[PDB]
Amino acid sequence: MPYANQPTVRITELTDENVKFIIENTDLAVANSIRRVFIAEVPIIAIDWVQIDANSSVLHDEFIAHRLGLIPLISDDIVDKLQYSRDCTCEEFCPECSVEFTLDVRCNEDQTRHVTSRDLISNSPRVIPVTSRNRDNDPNDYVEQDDILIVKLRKGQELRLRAYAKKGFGKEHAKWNPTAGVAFEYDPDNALRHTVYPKPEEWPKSEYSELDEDESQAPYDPNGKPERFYYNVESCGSLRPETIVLSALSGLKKKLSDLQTQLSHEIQSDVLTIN
Amino acid sequence: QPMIYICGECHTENEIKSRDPIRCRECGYRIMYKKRTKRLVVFDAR
Amino acid sequence: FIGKIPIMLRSTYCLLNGLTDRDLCELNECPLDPGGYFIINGSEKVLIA
Amino acid sequence: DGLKYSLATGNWGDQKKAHQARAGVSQVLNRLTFASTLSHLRRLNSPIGRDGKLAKPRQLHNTLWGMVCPAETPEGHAVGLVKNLALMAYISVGSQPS
Amino acid sequence: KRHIDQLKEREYNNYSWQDLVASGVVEYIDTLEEETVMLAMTPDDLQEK
Amino acid sequence: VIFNRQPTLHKMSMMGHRVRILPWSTFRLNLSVTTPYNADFDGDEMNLHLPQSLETRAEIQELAMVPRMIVTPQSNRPVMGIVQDTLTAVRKFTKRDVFLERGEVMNLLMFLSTWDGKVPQPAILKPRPLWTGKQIFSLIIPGHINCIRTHSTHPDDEDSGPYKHISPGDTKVVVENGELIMGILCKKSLGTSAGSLVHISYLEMGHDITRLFYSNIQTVINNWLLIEGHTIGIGDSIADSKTYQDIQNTIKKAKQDVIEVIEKAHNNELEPTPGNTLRQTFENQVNRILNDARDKTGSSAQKSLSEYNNFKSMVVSGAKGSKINISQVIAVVGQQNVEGKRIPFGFKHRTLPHFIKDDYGPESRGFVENSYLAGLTPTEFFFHAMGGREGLIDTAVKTAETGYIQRRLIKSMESVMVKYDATVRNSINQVVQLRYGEDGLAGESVEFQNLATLK
Amino acid sequence: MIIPVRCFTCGKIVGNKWEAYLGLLQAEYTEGDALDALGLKRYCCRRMLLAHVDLIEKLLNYAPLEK
Amino acid sequence: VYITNFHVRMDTLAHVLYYPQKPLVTTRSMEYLRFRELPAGINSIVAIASYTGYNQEDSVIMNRSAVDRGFFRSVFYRSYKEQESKKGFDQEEVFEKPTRETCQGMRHAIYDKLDDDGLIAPGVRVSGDDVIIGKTVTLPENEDELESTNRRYTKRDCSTFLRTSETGIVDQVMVTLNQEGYKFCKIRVRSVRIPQIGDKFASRHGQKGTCGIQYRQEDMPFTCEGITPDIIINPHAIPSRMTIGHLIECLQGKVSANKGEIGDATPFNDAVNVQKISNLLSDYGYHLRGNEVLYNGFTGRKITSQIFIGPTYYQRLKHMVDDKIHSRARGPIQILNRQPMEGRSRDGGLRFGEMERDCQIAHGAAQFLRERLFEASDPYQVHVCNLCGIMA
Amino acid sequence: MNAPPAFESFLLFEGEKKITINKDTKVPNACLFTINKEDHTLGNIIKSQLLKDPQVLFAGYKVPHPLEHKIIIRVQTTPDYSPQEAFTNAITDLISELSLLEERFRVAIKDKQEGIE
Amino acid sequence: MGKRVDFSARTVITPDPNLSIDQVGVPRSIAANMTFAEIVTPFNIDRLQEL
Amino acid sequence: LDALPRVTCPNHPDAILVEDYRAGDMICPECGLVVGDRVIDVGSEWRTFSNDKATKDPSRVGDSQNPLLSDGD
Ligand SMILES: [Mg+2]
Ligand SMILES: [Mg+2]
Ligand SMILES: [Zn+2]
Ligand SMILES: [Zn+2]
Ligand SMILES: [Zn+2]
Ligand SMILES: [Zn+2]
Ligand SMILES: [Zn+2]
Repeated sequence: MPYANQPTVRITELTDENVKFIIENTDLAVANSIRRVFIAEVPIIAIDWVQIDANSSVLHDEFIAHRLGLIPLISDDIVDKLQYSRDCTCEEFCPECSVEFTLDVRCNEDQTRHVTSRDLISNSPRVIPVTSRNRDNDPNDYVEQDDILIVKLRKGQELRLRAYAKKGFGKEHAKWNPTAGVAFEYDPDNALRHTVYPKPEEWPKSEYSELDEDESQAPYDPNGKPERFYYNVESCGSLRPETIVLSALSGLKKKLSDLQTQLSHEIQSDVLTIN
Repeated sequence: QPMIYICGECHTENEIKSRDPIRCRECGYRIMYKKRTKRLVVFDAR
Repeated sequence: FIGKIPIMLRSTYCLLNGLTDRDLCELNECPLDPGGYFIINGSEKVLIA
Repeated sequence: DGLKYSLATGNWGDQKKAHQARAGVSQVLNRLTFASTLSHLRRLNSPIGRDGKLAKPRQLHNTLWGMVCPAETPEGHAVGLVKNLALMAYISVGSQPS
Repeated sequence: KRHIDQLKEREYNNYSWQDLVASGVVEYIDTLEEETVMLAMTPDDLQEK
Repeated sequence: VIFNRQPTLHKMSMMGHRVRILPWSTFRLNLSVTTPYNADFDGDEMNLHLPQSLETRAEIQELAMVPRMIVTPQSNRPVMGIVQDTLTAVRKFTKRDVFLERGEVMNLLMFLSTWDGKVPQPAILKPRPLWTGKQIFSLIIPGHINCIRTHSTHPDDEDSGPYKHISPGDTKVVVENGELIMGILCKKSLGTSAGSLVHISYLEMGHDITRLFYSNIQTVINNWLLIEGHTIGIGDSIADSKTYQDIQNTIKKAKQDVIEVIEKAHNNELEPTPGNTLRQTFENQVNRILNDARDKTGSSAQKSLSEYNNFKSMVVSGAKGSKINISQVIAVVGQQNVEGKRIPFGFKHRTLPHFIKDDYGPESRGFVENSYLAGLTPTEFFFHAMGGREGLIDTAVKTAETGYIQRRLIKSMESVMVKYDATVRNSINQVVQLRYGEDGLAGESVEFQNLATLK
Repeated sequence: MIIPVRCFTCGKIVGNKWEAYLGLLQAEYTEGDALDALGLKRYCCRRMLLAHVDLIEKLLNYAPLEK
Repeated sequence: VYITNFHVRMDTLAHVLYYPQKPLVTTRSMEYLRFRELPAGINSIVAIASYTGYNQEDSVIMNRSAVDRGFFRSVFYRSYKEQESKKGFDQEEVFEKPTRETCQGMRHAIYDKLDDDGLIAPGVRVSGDDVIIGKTVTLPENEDELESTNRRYTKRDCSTFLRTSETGIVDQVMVTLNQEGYKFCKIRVRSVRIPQIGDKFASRHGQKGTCGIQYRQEDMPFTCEGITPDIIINPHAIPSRMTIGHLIECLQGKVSANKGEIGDATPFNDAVNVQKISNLLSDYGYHLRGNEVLYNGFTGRKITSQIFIGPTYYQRLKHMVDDKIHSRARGPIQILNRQPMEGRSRDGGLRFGEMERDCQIAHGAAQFLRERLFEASDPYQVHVCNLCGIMA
Repeated sequence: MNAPPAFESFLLFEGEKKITINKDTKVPNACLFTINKEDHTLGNIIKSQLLKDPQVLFAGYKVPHPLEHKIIIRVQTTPDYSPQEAFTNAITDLISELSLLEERFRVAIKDKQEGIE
Repeated sequence: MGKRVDFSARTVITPDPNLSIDQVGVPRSIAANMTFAEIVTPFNIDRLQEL
Repeated sequence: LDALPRVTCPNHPDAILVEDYRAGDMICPECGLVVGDRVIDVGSEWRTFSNDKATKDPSRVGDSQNPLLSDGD
């Protein structure tokens, strides 16, 4: 339609972790809905079935199962071709809808052993390993760098289990969050008066509020509308930041186009003559 | 079929699998602790 | 022998008073546990002043 | 068996007759957190009538200062009757005056 | 101050609360005696006085 | 189903509800029904009983169903009104500085049930359409009920301000033909008041339309509150330097004045007050000074509050809390007492060993110079803990005694009832009254009225 | 009982930063600087680690990991 | 966590948190309690804000994604114990596999979960439909002459099964002999209680309250990093209750979590706590009294009032909703008077005493009154003689 | 265990339609859409695209209850243009802006940034 | 005069802003356990047959 | 009515009569079959002494006496 503006983007900054950008000339409802997709709708792989062969550790089993689900997983190369479990024709699991992990550790040593993310092995090809320590010429590598201490073991304890990771999205459980956090900010100088400051001098100025380097603090304009939203998406590490954004928009496109097909389905099946 | 029955501290099977009185051979303790089932269960990482 | 007196936990007459922190952990007993309550028939019982 | 019995039930003495007022003196040690236990062992009880008494042994006498807890008493029917010993307070074991 | 220096040293050197009482700087006072003392809240008040 | 709780203290404690099945395991119930059941969702559980025939279901639907239980025959007023956040949110929404743009008005219109279908013309046409808060509240009022006043808000100048020509002052609330003309709504307009909007609605529209009115006010005002927001932090608990100076100075003057009265008393020349011993004259006088001291600084702190104090916004709607709380948090807590007198001498002639023997000064015998915000000093804390007991103990006793007084009373009167010739008679058929209540009227249909002829 | 994978409030993974932290404190008495080097910017992620108590260490010390 | 060695303890009932934290704002007195060693709650990010009203009056909106990431999760253990009593002259109890062919019991619940010794083994999941121990009581023996044999003749059943914890897993099973010299067992069941609507929580200032709803991270209101609150407590809990201390603690906590050193909160000093804290928090970079600009999750718009947010140590309590629910259609009837059971533990029915009766009277709903007090607890038909009123 | 399975928050049921349209009984050229298993994310944005259009007289949405996954969208148009076509255009236009946003973001990434992969 | 009744239930209450003044949310498990006796009429018969 | 030992199924002789404790009912699997005047065993039922002082048990209308050592109480 003629009244659609088609927005604008600017990437301010990009790292292996963060992606920080500005969206301009669009609606808040778009900005807010797109921020919500970054959390909930972007799909990923995380452990979903844990089968415990032997567990002599001082942590109870369901605790091991909890810590273990929550650990992060690379998915970028494979999260797309993977299908959803319920949709897949197979009974239980298969190579085509899930990937398998195996963990086997025993404390035969006199010193306390730690159980870590590297000790967890993918029966699936090393296309989808755990996040830490793989093709890592990584300056983030410090001391142990176990990514997670699944448990500690004293001389005699042992741990054997199987796990099946599956594709799903954050609306269903928090283990599937593809974000470390999501900053969102709009109209930093409070031109539009969406908040009303009592004694405005008592508030600090963000890094976006510099435009009024002065201390005049918030010049008013009532003919304005919300424009130019600032973002900073931050990667949990399990999916690189730009891929989070591109997959979010596509998923949102997929969800919208589908609602259009059902709305079409109303005009095709049960001919739209009710109203 | 055996009913195992690991004992306290000795860390070995008691092995008792019948009506005879409970007491771990070699080890002086008389508390038992029936061993884990080999039967598979499952746990969701949700 | 005339009878059996219930000892109160970790008092001067209950063997736990002499052992050290590593030993007490060895006996599966908590080091921070305060004692000063009797144990009767499996139940831990405290007398109210 | 006699000490075994009295201390377990919480009764007191002859059972056949003596048990009218000095009832509830032993209790199972509550263990819900670490604090319940420390607080339980350091509890003290004033005996009282029961079911309807209103007077002055329920309010917080000045002399409890440094002795019994200001605020720390059951929110229930026995408010101010079962008290808890302050943090530093102590108790004499007593000995011969000779 | 010397008593405090002993309490910090107590981390390896032999010392006790009982020593502190034997110095006669601290006492035990029951509720009946507490009726007749003139007890002051803080060193601050007792000095500033 | 019939829903109940214990202790069932009056007929409105057990009322009919229609069930609606949901996920998770607690009975979820409407927030407004909180005050008739005296419920708090701090872990109070309630009880439900199901009827097993059409016959009892009919009887429940007609007699004990909740919407019919609005105006209690105990004192012909609403048993239930708009409470807590919504009540605070209504005050804040009705202030005539509140303006809404097309987008938000439509959403509020959307949450309303019995909406007419026609969208009202915004009170401001240019430069851009805006609807005032009163205007959108005015869609919520059912049919066309009418009431002046029914505010008695703090506002204005009681007794002589409305006569000061009626510079509309906006304070007083006026509604006409089902439209809110002016004013701000509060607990006196919306609450369990004798003349609240809610009481008039029950009478004019009928109980079903009044229930839709409760739902409407809450979903819509509540939805707004969500965008507007509300809170309370340390910013709603401090005042300026100058007020803080004025409070200390008022207290320093009053303490010197107490020392002055103690100096007069020890001279033996005070001259006692009628019917009292000289200590009583003295005690009555210091008590007058400390109370006057609390009230003076209390009136200073309420003045010193800014418009934006959320704490003042909760107090003014009458939602929760009051003027004295502001006094205690901002100003000075004041004389504590126990059994209606200042803290007794526990030890020999003293409250605590921290004082001198016989020291009638304010602090030494139980005056708290501090506010909850600055924190209490150690003695004040223990004299405050003493003031804390009298209330906890009072609670435990009153519950036992009143439970007994009520049971005995019901047990007497139970068999009395109005017969079909309308004389009121008990079980052995003796006449109690020739007409019930001496006029034969119902208690839930009466109202307060003024008799013109006593002019 | 051992530091949780991912901070409650937001999600930033945090168990990985525990072993690193005990090393930094041993090196320096700078809790401010220690938390900073680990990258725990915002304080929700910071309370997580700053307020943790590693009970596991005392717990492991019992001889019977065998029952 | 209530003592270190709990794992080797068959305490008849216990609750432990997954992740305890020591408090950010602490009293010096706490060092000598060792409350650092074994704490009882978590440092929540709390907002004292009004929001969607699911937090009105002593409830709270709690963050669901945080409970997913294990916020306040706990484990629950119940140890059931059973004894093999010899019980005198001619009877005996026996631990064994009950069969409907050989014993007098046949209760509807399933016996298959049991092992062949009558007692389950650790790891098998159990529920209110399961039997944990197969005890049987040999009784008559044969004291009914002549072939009144058929089947199930030798022994009655009385084995023990789950009423309460109507789901979980078996943690541990222990077989021993107690002081009588009888065979004795304790078997322990583990369950995991996720914080849900109806769990009672309380902060440290005496403000207890139930969890009124939970919203997922997407819906909470947010700010900066978007550090969405793990709880929203209603503003109305403060004013009439003047729990100002609760409000200072977030503020002290904000400085302590940020500066990185555990804060002091000991009751009596000259640390000018309101001012000195407000000045420090601002030097770091916030509104000096803690307010932050919040946005709502539903539409992303800013919330016009700034909202007081920051951490507070909170407590999850032992009062959890799934143990407290209850209901009854028709049940066990006690043949003392043959009206419904009072032991709720054994599927009871709630009381309808004199005061509830008195209200039905006060409504004037007589038909419902006869129903509750008769047909729906206790109806009976008797024949009486018309000449004289004796039921003989 | 009276808690619902988490998938049910978003998974469509086989006995329910994705969208339903009902006519208003009060005023003409109004319509009521029911969207099942879809929260504020879809609803808030479709409300805004409808408000953007100059021929829409009224547009709004309401999610009746938190516990029940469902939203309703009511729309009212001028006595000439049908509400269904406005809804069709509102998504299609929204599809167009988001596609252009995805295009512009991707090309923006195509800037000589060296950590794109 | 103070009898134990059948068809009784008890849980915690929590607030709910969406109910009407006289609605009550009832846990699904409690709703499944407690029953009402409808009598079959030649109108609802098809509906009750489904149940 | 003396002919029972748990049998009264109208259409067919009994094979089994399961006890559904929770419903307070007696069920007959191969048909539909309630028949019950339910008692979950009067010994659990009278046991309504609980929250009230139980250490002393004012409800104890039934002493144990331990008869299986003796005979004549
Ligand atoms: Mg209450
Ligand atoms: Mg209330
Ligand atoms: Zn598959
Ligand atoms: Zn052994
Ligand atoms: Zn975080
Ligand atoms: Zn006769
Ligand atoms: Zn049959």
